[PDB]
Amino acid sequence: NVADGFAWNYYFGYLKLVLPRLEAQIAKSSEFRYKITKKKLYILVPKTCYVYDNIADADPRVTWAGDLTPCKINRGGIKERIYKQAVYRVAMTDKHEYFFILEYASNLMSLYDMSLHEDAPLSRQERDDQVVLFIRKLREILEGCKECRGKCEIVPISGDEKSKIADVLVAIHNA
Amino acid sequence: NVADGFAWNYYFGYLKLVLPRLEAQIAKSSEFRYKITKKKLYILVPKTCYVYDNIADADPRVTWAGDLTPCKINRGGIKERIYKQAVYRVAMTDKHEYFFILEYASNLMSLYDMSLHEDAPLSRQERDDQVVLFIRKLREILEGCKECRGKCEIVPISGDEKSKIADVLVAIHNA
Ligand SMILES: Nc1nc2c(ncn2[C@@H]2O[C@@H]3COP(=O)(O)O[C@H]4[C@@H](O)[C@H](n5cnc6c(N)ncnc65)O[C@@H]4COP(=O)(O)O[C@H]3[C@H]2O)c(=O)[nH]1
Repeated sequence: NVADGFAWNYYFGYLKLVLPRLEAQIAKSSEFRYKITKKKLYILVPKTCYVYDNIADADPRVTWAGDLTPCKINRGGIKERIYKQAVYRVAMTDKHEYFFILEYASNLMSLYDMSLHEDAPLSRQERDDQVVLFIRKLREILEGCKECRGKCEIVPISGDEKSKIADVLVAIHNA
Repeated sequence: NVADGFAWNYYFGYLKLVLPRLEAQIAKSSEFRYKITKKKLYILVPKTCYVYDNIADADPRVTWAGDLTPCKINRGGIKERIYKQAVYRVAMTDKHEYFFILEYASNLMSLYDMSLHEDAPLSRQERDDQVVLFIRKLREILEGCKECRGKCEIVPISGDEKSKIADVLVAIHNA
């Protein structure tokens, strides 16, 4: 399944690079080192494959707050390729605010684009199926990785949970 | 074929973002705005799927010279994700000196790591087959894209051609 390649590539090409470094990148963040309590990356996976470039456009309670210190890695001929995470602020009631290291699995944007291309390499139904398999395979990879296990949460978001991202994140935080 | 996903993803997730911006990013570069004469990106594809992080380790004539002006693009929740190309100096026996925007198709590193993993979802022999299909599919995709067609070159490199990277680049430049 094409989902298998996307899951393995998100692991080897991103999570395996950034997750073993995650606590150190947080410790270097003067703004966020003490505002992020659980040192974990939250990865949104939309079942619809609808990735939002600004997560506040999906749920306005989830607003971009800042960058973590970027990783700089020599990779594929690029000296000091920049790997950058985002911190989002979540406020559900007026009583508590939360700061999450948060992003979409952005390679899924290519699955969306594939299903729209003129030659139709992927139907919309096939795309939905592959997102399900992507979640399953990525979780299986992470569960077997000693360097990455426990440092990230895969968060599937259904189409009718678009405006509920804040609720889901705060619930998981309070597990 | 898993190679189809890698080809579509390298196109939609990278080339379609950076190639329309490449001319402006070359023009903004203080070091290379005049040294890069043809405004295009050369993509190395190793048939072995073995990517060198320093291309000079394969062909000593091809040395890292600097960064191009990086693109900043909001992407999947990341504000101003950084997309950076690399410029390589190529020095031949004629004493002629060239500067190329050059990189590996870096998602192929994941395909290599897949073939080596304890739970390898593909064999080393299937990896070879998949790199061939990646080249073919990426060519077909780029074939049909007006904004990207003239702005990049796919450069397959076999194991016994590692030390001939400079020859191929300079030959294509003089096509
Ligand atoms: N939040 C975040 N995610 C990243 C970053 N870099 C990669 N990722 C994610 O891992 C996927 C695979 O990365 P790859 O490096 O192994 O292949 C990359 C790589 O081959 C190329 N590419 C993307 N950004 C690049 C860049 N800045 N430089 C060189 N190549 C780049 O496009 C491919 C797919 O990009 P993508 O955004 O769709 O998917 C990424 C992306 O979801 C990053 O810096 N920040």
